[PDB]
Amino acid sequence: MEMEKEFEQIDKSGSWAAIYQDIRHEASDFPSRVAKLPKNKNRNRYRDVSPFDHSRIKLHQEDNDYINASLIKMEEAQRSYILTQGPLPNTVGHFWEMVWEQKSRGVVMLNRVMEKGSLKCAQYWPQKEEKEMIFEDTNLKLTLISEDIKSYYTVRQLELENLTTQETREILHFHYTTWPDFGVPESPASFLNFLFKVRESGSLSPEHGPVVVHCSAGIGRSGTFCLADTCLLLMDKRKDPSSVDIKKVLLEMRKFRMGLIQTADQLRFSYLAVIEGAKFIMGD
Ligand SMILES: O=S1(=O)c2ccccc2[C@@H](O)CN1CCO
Repeated sequence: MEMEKEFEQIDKSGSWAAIYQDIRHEASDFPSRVAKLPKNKNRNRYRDVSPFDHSRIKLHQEDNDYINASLIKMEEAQRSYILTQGPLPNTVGHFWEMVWEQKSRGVVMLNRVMEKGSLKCAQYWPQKEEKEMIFEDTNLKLTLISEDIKSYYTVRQLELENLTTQETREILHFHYTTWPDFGVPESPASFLNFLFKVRESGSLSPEHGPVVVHCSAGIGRSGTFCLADTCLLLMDKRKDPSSVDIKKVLLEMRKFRMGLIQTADQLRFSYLAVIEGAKFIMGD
């Protein structure tokens, strides 16, 4: 059923809460035993948001391999994403270790460091060229190379150095800075513009490791970004775009990380983004 008609039918009937709860009911439940070990309590931002054991990213170290991060592997769409929490004061070195080990080209940040007057993630990248950051626990150096500030997002070029080998890589930081403190954006136009800037960079392409995507918990805004990208890609490669089922794509993605899309308003916003984005994909 053409999702644009499914959309008007749910909107006229005001059933968004009902659709959303049906997804919550059918979603996968897999063990997260590593996340709940007592040694890992200060590596989790939220007690109720954990990576499944089967899909968690492992750090390459014998001490403790744990980070709150999941690999979302979309077989047909041929896309992979790492979804993670906003880094904590004691996990900023783990965060950059993961970007290095997984060969990521891009980091996508969908939150501000402070929202609603509280800290939602650590200040984990340098704000000035001449003040680099050293992560002594993981042996990495991070330098700000350049910054491009736009009305709805900022793009940064960063240099990450493995201090053990003196290899360096360019990482691109895509920072969406205008998601409102409450609710979802009124129009998806600026979110789609941002998505298209990340795609244009190469950060989502198979020649690199998976893109790292985060917000505060790494399930709500982060879920909206990967759901929209995957649905638009499937509309492109398929003979019949109309066969793309957003609810089924979301349930597939929830096999790899719990809780993706946190509210009925985030579900409706995801539909709006895919419907408006398709008017490019289908040749405009
Ligand atoms: O490729 S999907 O994301 C996809 C695409 C279009 C319609 C439905 C679906 C779902 O089955 C989940 N997917 C993989 C498992 O089948």
